[PDB]
Formats: sequence, C-alpha cells, structure tokens
Amino acid sequence: MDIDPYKEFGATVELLSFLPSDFFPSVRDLLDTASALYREALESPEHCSPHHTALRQAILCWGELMTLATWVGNNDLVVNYVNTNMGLKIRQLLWFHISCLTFGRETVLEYLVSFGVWIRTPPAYRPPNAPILSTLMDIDPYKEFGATVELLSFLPSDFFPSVRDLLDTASALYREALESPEHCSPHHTALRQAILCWGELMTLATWVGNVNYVNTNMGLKIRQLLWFHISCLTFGRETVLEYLVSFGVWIRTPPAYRPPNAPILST
Amino acid sequence: MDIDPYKEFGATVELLSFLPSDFFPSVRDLLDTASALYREALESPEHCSPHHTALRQAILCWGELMTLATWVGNNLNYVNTNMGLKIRQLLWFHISCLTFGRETVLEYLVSFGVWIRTPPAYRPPNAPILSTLMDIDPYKEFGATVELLSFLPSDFFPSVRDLLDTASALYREALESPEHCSPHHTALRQAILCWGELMTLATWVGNNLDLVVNYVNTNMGLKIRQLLWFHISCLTFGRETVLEYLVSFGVWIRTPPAYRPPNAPILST
Amino acid sequence: MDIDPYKEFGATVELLSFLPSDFFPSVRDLLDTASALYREALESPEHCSPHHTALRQAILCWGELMTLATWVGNNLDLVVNYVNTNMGLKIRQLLWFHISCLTFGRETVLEYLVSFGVWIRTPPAYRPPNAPILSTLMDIDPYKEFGATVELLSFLPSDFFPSVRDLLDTASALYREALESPEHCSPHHTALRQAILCWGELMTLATWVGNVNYVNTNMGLKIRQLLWFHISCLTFGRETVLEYLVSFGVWIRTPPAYRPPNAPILST
Repeated sequence: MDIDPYKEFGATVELLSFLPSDFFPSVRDLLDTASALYREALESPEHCSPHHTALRQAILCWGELMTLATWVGNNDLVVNYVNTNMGLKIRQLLWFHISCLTFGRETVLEYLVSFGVWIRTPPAYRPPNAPILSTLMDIDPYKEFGATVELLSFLPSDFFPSVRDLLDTASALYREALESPEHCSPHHTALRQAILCWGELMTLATWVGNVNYVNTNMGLKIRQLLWFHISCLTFGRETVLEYLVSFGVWIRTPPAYRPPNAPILST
Repeated sequence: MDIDPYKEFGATVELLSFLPSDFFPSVRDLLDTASALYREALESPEHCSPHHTALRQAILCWGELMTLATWVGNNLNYVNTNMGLKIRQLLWFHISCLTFGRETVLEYLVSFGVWIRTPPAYRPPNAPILSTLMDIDPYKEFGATVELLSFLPSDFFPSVRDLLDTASALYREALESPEHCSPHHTALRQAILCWGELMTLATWVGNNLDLVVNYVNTNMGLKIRQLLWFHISCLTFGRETVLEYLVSFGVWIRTPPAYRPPNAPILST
Repeated sequence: MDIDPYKEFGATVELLSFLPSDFFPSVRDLLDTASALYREALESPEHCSPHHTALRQAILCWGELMTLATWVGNNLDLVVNYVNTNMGLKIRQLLWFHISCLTFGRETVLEYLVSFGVWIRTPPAYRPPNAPILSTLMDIDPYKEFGATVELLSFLPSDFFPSVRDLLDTASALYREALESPEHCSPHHTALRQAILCWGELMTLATWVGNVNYVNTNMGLKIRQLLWFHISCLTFGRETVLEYLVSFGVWIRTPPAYRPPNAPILST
C-alpha cells in the first residue's frame, strides 16, 4: 500500500518536488509559526479543517523522531542523517499545511505552479525576486476524536495487535479509501499520516543498525493510533468511545472481583 | 486538573483571598453556626440547594483532617495555618450564601474588599457588615448510606490513583466548568480537593517526622475510594443503576459459590 | 496577573516577534509621524477609536519614562543604552502598531505581520531582496476623552490615593476576566491595560537603576491617579466619579473651620 501524504488536498508528492530542498524553513522556524497563529485551534477539542488534523499528526511525528534521534545519541552523526532524509519530509508537511491554513487551499496550489515556472527558466531570463506567499505546544492526538491519551492508558500494553499486523488490517479493509483523492472521514485524514509516520520511522530504525527498544516506546504509541482509527471506522465512531469507558471500569477493578474475560469490541 | 471549589457559584479563589486572612471566623464559630440553622437541612435526604451539597462535604472533609491531626500528634499546629484558612473560607462563604443569598455575598466580597484598600480617612467609618434587616451522611441525599456502600467488600473499590485519572479522562472538561451540571458534579468537585489537601498534609508529616501513608490508606483512603467510585459510576451509568448494582453485587458475594452465577455482576453500557 | 497589550486588538505579543528588533523606526521618527497625521484627533476629547485610547497612553508612557532616564543621568550615559534595549524597543512596537493600525486599518496590519513572517522564515537564497512593506489602505491629556482633566484631579491630595500594590490588587481581584479577555468592553479597560503595563516598565527600570525612592512621589503618583480613576469609572460608573470630582473640589478649596471634617465619600 502506497499512500500519498497530500493527495486529498489536491497536490502530489512530485508536484511539491518543484520546490528545491533548501527552500523550506527550519523546523524551529516552522513550529513557532504554527504555534503563533494556530495554538487555540490546534489544542481545540474539535477538528476545524482537514489541514488541522493533518498538521496535528505532523507535529507529533516530529516529536517521536526527535525523541528517537537523541536516544541513539546516548547509546553526534545521527542528527546529520535525520535532517537530510526524513527531517526534510517533515519540513514539507509542516510548510504545506501551515500555508494551507493561512493562504487558502488553492493559493498555495497555485504557488507551486507559480514557483514551478520560476525555478525552471534559465537564470538569464529570471526575475531576481522569487515568488512568495503574498497578502491573503503539547497537543493531544485523540483530542478532536473525543478520547484522550489518558483514556488509552487504561488499555494494557499487550491489548493492541502488532504494528505489522495492524498495517495489514488497514491495507486489506481500507485500501482504495486511503489511496483516494478524497477524505471521506476525519479518520482517514488522521490514519494516512500514521502510516507514513511509522514508515518514515522504520527507515531510521533500519539505518541506525548500520537494541530494538522502539517496539515498546514508539511502536506502542503507533499501535494506539492504528488501533483507534481502524476501530473508529470498523465498529462505528462512538461505539469505541463507549467501549474504552467499559474497559476502564473492567481494568480498574482488582482481581477476584472482575469477570476473567475482558470485554470484547463488537457490533 | 485544577478544580476551583467556588467556580460554579460565580466566585474565584482569588476573590475570596481579596479579603484579609484574619477576617474569617474560627471553625468552631462557623460549624456551630451551620448546626444552629441548617442541622435540620444538612441532614435531610434532599439537596434543596447546591450550597448544601457543597457544605456537607466541607464539614466532612474537616472531620477527616481532625481525625488525622489527632493521629499524627498521638503517634509521632500546621493545619490551622495552611489547611485551616482554606476550610474557614468554605464554611463562611456557603453559610452566607444560604443566609443572605448568593448574589448579596458576591457583591459583599467586592464592596468590603475595596474598603480595606481605601485609606482610612476617605472611606466609610464602619466596615459594611452584611445583614438583611451534628453528624451528616454524604450519600443520604443521593439514596445510599454508608452502610450500603460498606455492604460491598472493602477491597472491591480500585486504587486512588486509578480513580482520579478516570475523572480526568471522562469529565475533566466538566468538573472545571463554571456551572454545576449535576449534584453529583458538585459533590465530586469537593472530593478531589478533599483528597488533595489530605495528601498535602501527608507529605508534610512525611518530611517532618512511612507509617502515615500506611495509616491514611487504611481508614481515610478507603473512605475516599467509596464516594470516588460512587460518584464516577453515577455520572457514567446513572444514579438509578448504581443503587441496584450495590444490591445485586452485595447479595452475590454473600451466596455460596455453588448456587451463585459463575461470574461476578459488573456494570456496563 | 499577566496582562497583554495587543491581545485585545487581535495580535499577540509573540506574533509581533515575527518582526526583528531592528525593524521598527525610532521613537523620534514615530512621534513625528503621529503628530503630523493625528494631532487634531489625539488631543481631541473624543473616543474616536480604541487605537487612539491605546496610543494616547503609549505616548505618555514614553513621556514619563524619558523623564526618569533624564533624571538618573544627573544623580548617580550608562542608562540610555539600557532604556533603548529593554524599554524603547518594547515601546517602539506599541507605537509602530497603533500608528500603522490607524493608518492602514487594523486587518491589514494583521495580514502584514503574517506576510513579514513568510519573508523572514525563508532562507536568504530564495527570499526577495525587497521587504514586503505596506503602503495601501505635542501634549496629551490622558483623561480628556473621559470627561475629566489633569487639573481636575490635582485637587485630590497626595495622601488620598492608595498605594500602587493596593491598587493593582484591586484590579486583578475585581477585573481580571475582563482585562485579560480579547474584547474591549469599555474605553476604560483599554486605558487600564496600558497603565498597568507602563507600571511594569517603570518598576523594571527602577530595579536596574538600583543595580530612587522618588518614583512613587513624582511618577508613581501619576500612576496612582490613573489607576484610581479607571477603577472607579468601572466600579461606580463614569458619570458618578466625574460628579464626585467637582464635589471634592468645593470641599478641598474651602479653608478649615468652614468645611465638614468628613470628606464626601464615593457611594452607589
């Protein structure tokens, strides 16, 4: 399954390769621009726009890569690797969705065409001023979906399936829905990023070998985002919101006072 | 979470500390004031006001501090300085809401609060005093008693850390609301703050002279886990369902194991 | 109480950190712009815009700070570089904002601070060499728009106003959800956010000068009058305190053994 991270928004990954690599601002310069304008709209308990759901998973995915990169620095050079291969990818996702929130949807799509002809022409007949976008923070990933990360701390560590076992569930059930140019739900917008957040993390975990604590620290965090959004699409949206409450009272009761089988999720 | 126990009444905790610290009466003058006027109403099985639900837990939380302060003095002064000022304000504000109205005391904290602030030559000569001229049960207004909650086993109720974060994962945006959504919410806002100042005293004696945290969890931590489990379940499953759960589960643990249903009764949606 | 000067008008403090420090024109070149375009409206007794109420107090905040900087130059050159780095730069923003919001409208500045954000975030090999500058659409009485004058409040004696800490605690206890809110709700709240923040800069400078107890009898008294007048305008209404000020005038002007010994207290 090959998921284009911005295909629902009108762009492609190769149309956005019109811009050079060293055109996007730094992640320090992108996260502060996000928090200066959209702070109460990013910490909001509802999804105002499909860029807002896409930007929330992009900020949190950089939080995982920075937690992973400084981990292997303890156990100097990996920061030079992460800022060239996948740190550039987060800079594309942060730049695109910030400039979609500010300067509309179609204006930044017309900007990639208007930059696509500026960089293309020879330097003799090029204007000196490149085209630029003219006149018009700890977030919770489940916050617009109703649950919190505290509510999913009641589920034990072995309740979730494997991450390879969970990509196969989404790739079989919802493949032509996740690889579509539409959204069709705010869950598919959030689910498409968690595929690539794990996909752009496993290439770092493959490169760092040339030990595997990732499957209890970062992978357990991605097995929650995969399970919550698959079950939000399969067994309804609010049925899983009331299932976690019913699992909350089961896991809180001590042994010899609860039924021995955990409550399953169905219908 | 940070819960303000005046927030649903229109007042804030910094509007109450607008006044001087020594203005509020003693706990003995305030507890016998509420017993002289509302002992026939605080012991009643109805709410009749959201101030009565807040006042029943404010008296009971002071009884929990005066069962721990007697224990830490006996098994080796601080309460009246820190915890005593916070309990004198809850008794003063809730009595004066029931006696003089809720809106008059809110315009009294503003008017008297600027009266100290003005210089003593350009202010009115006298302070503008306000005049329009006991054993209680925390479940009795809800339907249960202490006896029905003790009918269930003592180690049935979960840990205190397991119950605080359930409220923070289900009703954090409703416990910190400026509106009392239910009398279960008003009785629950006091219980988080009662355990908050109960544990705050326990860390101070832990640094002063751990036996005390083993003592609190026996007879005070168990008493907190009762109404923390009770008010969370009554918000989730309804008050008319938890009362049947205590009856259903209470008979189930008493019957012999060969003639009971094989799994314990549990509440769910 | 952490009050914010721009949060009422739409922007924030950190959103104005998009622009660098050395972008704003000097305090000399900004006051020459204000007096050239808005002098018949800044000195007018009307409430013409909430930018005018914030600009009337921002000039007099600098007019009181420069007095303190001139005063410490005698009774000890090392303070001018301080008052141009921490203050100065903090008041160059508040003067640049309300002049440019009066001139080009308020919503154009908020789309300009974003548009200078994208010009400053891009690497220098791809941004244009031209900045995205915007070009398309004297003494001030601080009480005159509200009804009173300075000399009407000189009749109240120096031992009549409470201290600044007693008058700032009255603010955060009575009006804190209305001062910190992003709405105006009155011309008094807008004039009260600046008087609190101007005291934040005076006590900051007075601390570093002592690293000076005349501040609360030459400049703190002007803050004690401004904080008293706007708290009383919200507590008792505006007409009542203006009617009380003429009733203190006929009291404090009569000699002793002809006036009642009790001052005419504010009521209602």
